[PDB]
Amino acid sequence: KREHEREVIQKAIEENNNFIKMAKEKLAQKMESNKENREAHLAAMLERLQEKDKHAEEVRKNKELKEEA
Amino acid sequence: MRECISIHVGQAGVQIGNACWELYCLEHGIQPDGQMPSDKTIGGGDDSFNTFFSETGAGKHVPRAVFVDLEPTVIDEVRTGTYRQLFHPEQLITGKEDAANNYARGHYTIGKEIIDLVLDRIRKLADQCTGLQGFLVFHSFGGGTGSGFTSLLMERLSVDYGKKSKLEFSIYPAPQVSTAVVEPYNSILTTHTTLEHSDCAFMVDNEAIYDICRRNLDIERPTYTNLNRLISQIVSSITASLRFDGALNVDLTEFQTNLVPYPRIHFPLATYAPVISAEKAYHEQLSVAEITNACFEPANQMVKCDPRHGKYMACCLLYRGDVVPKDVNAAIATIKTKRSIQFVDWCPTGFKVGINYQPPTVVPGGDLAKVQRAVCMLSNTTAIAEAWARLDHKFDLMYAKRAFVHWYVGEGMEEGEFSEAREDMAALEKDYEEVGVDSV
Amino acid sequence: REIVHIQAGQCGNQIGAKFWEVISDEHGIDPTGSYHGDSDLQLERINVYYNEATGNKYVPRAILVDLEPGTMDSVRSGPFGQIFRPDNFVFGQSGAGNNWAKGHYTEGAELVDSVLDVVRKESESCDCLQGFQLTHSLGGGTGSGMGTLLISKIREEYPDRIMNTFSVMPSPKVSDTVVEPYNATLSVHQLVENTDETYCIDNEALYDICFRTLKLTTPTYGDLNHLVSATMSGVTTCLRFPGQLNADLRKLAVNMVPFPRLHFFMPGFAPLTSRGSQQYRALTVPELTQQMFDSKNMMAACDPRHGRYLTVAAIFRGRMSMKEVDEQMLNVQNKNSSYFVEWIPNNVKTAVCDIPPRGLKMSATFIGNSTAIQELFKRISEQFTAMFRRKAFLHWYTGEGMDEMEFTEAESNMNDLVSEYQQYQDATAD
Ligand SMILES: C/C(=C\c1csc(C)n1)[C@@H]1C[C@@H]2O[C@]2(C)CCC[C@H](C)[C@H](O)[C@@H](C)C(=O)C(C)(C)[C@@H](O)CC(=O)N1
Ligand SMILES: Nc1nc2c(ncn2[C@@H]2O[C@H](COP(=O)(O)OP(=O)(O)OP(=O)(O)O)[C@@H](O)[C@H]2O)c(=O)[nH]1
Ligand SMILES: Nc1nc2c(ncn2[C@@H]2O[C@H](COP(=O)(O)OP(=O)(O)O)[C@@H](O)[C@H]2O)c(=O)[nH]1
Ligand SMILES: [Ca+2]
Ligand SMILES: [Mg+2]
Ligand SMILES: [Mg+2]
Repeated sequence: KREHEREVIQKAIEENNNFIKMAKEKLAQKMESNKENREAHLAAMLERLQEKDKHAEEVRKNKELKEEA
Repeated sequence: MRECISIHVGQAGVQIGNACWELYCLEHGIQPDGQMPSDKTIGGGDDSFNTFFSETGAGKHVPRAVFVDLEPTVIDEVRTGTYRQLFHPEQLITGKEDAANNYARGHYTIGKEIIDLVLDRIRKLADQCTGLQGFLVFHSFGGGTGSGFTSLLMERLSVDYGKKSKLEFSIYPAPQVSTAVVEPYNSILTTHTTLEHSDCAFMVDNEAIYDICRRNLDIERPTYTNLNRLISQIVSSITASLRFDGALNVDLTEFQTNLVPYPRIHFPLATYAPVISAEKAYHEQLSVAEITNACFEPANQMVKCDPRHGKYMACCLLYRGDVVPKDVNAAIATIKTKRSIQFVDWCPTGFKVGINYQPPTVVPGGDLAKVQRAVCMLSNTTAIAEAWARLDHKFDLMYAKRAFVHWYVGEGMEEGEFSEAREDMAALEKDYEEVGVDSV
Repeated sequence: REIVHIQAGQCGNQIGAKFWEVISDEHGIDPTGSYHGDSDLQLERINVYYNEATGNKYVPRAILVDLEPGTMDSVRSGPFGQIFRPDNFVFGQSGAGNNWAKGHYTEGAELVDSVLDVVRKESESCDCLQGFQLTHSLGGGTGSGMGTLLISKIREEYPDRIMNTFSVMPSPKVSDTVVEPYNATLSVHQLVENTDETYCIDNEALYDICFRTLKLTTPTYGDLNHLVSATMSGVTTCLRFPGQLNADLRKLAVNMVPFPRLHFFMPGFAPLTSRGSQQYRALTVPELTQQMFDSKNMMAACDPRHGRYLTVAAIFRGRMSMKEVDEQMLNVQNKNSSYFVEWIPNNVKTAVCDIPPRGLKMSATFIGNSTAIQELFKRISEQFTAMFRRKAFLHWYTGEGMDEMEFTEAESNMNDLVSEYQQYQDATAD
């Protein structure tokens, strides 16, 4: 019976620890997944804007090659 | 004497906290500067009110509370208002930029910037406790901070305090005072992510409170100040077993044993009586039987739903004031011979009763009459699942078109968290169904 | 907290100047920057639009831009012309010639960095920048072309802030210039991609109000702009006074924009009465309410009963019964249920501010995201393709380096916007 009492309390300790551990891990994976998603969204916005800039420089040198006539 | 720490999150959490702590001060004879003349033990003590107030050597009684908001303007009014001397400046924590009614910003984008500081300040409160019992978390379902930041905080508290108890007071949205179309989204997200980190959650339906102010107090268009004074009376009835002692007093944890039959079934319906104006209470003594009977009228509930059409799993009555057990027992015997109280078959049907003798207080210039006796009933009924169904339906209408979902995805969230949270809510609704089926 | 305001081109600068006059009177700021007001609510949120300079002086956080010096010297000579920060005038001189490509690609591209230098100075000084509002027209060349270029550049430098515009839509009834459909379509092509919220100030609707309801046979730009300024005051009350609903640009966007491209708003104002009817008509809550929802009080030339509302904000101002506002707003939704989409519950929000605009005891401002806004874009698209079909005047634009393909792409983007408004108008909850 003493051995069973020891097993009950160590089971309680182990379940509380596994709950703390799984909460910690799933929080950290959620935070990292979310930081990556947000940074990818911003980076795509920026890449679209920078392609707008490249098209603007293309348009200006197009003007300067047709003012060469 | 086991300390309780209160955490007030976002505008609704903070403003309800204002009303609660003002009320507690009045109930304990604590002045706006924190002095309490009746406390003869200076700088410390083991009295019932010390579960909620610590003491400085200078005689100040300080709420065991943290106020947290992602923008400064609501907490600034605490920093500068009547009770500004009550709180140490480090208990009042503000960012600069709020969550814009967006759970994703509350839990990730803005919340991640302030969570370590918040937990640090909570830690400072916990370290002053000799036997911390747990936390009380106040927040709205609908705001970006109240939903997202609270979920973040609840996860982090589970990590740092193990399975130390966490109770919630949760403000459920009403169209009469709501501020955002996306409140159903934020509500389902926060309920899904908090469900396993919460031991017991008292939902307060803003529409129930609004209708009670209109009908019982004849306030034609209630403000947050009206709603919050009534809410604080109910919160006070629930915490009064922690803050006072007495012979017939029964601790909140003892009610909790009866109120939560399975970890997910942890949402008690609160019903409070009497709510009555000064003009109508005049020369109208309301007896134990009258206020008890009022507990079973659905217009007095803090959540709109119909317990007549579900099953009970527990019924608790928290009396305060001039009340003795013989009168309670007589009123209960009357109610049982006349009301629609059907329990599930796996549950005993006795009502559990607590009586605190200190009578209810009112805030100066409020709308409630000062009464001699009050009661808050806490019941566990399948009917509370109606509140989920309504919210789930609003969620479904918008989510079918992905309306507004780009605001969450832009902050880093994925559609999979939406559907995961919504499936958790569908399983919660089914759980409430299953507990009501008869045993085979 | 802080908004940075930009006004570009002639229209942009004239309606911007009237905006600053109106809200400065509302907040008790005089033309020298000094506060002489009666209510503390005038100063509670004053830093949203104003900087506090030495001497308890309030300076509009406003940036004045044009490729011509004309209008801006008119601004400086105006009644509040002294209020603006002199370093915040950024004018060129070559001009734009009602040519979007000049404003966007060449001449305005030459002035843009100088404008960006003032925006950074203003933004670096903010405790917590909300974002930006731009006033401009879509029919000229500076406001449309350079205004949309500046939006793109600001977004590159402040991608996590809100971008808001007050965009004046062109009408043949008010202006003769024949390339306006080109400029407007290229502008819209930019706005769809790069703003978070756009108020469509439609000159067609402004004219029709002035002429039909107010009975001005010859409406001035001055009379159009009194409409515009009363509206702009209304739709920024929630940013400028203490309040619960839409109190900043991000929260407004989160309430108003269910899909990121459908961010073009139809504003409305009440009351609008002819001199004749102003003696008869009573100013009650039920009648403010019914006007606010009427096709004739819309600053955009669309019939709401020809589409459905995705979202709505209504702002009442003045001393009135909030119970009565609540009842009338419920009554409008009940009686007009079919015109609000059923798959967005509770999509009409109501705010009430105590402080009425100047000269009224009570007013009402309406902001609608309605699929009936397609009527506006359709009208521009028509006028565009009637010209583009014949390649008329294309040489002003090819002359600056653009290809036909950009015109095709702008036309197709605008047609796509119209299709999407139609898709959500046809959507059902089941
Ligand atoms: C007084 C009023 C409504 C009212 C008060 S009580 C009642 C039954 N109605 C509004 C004020 C409101 O500021 C607007 C938004 C500006 C109006 C200015 C317009 C643009 C023209 O430039 C102007 C020459 C008008 O046409 C008059 C007839 C004088 C004007 O009065 C019309 C009006 O509708 N004005
Ligand atoms: N009962 C009550 N409800 C409130 C109060 N303040 C806000 N609410 C409700 O709370 C919801 C909106 O959430 P808030 O608490 O204001 O938002 P928040 O947590 O501050 O989050 P963000 O402002 O988005 O950062 C709506 O349902 C409001 O009606 C209050 O003082 N009392
Ligand atoms: N409502 C209004 N519209 C204007 C005003 N000034 C110009 N517009 C309109 O703006 C368009 C011309 O653009 P404009 O601003 O003058 O050209 P820009 O200086 O190159 O930006 C035309 O459709 C005009 O009718 C004004 O003060 N009020
Ligand atoms: Ca003591
Ligand atoms: Mg808030
Ligand atoms: Mg012009």
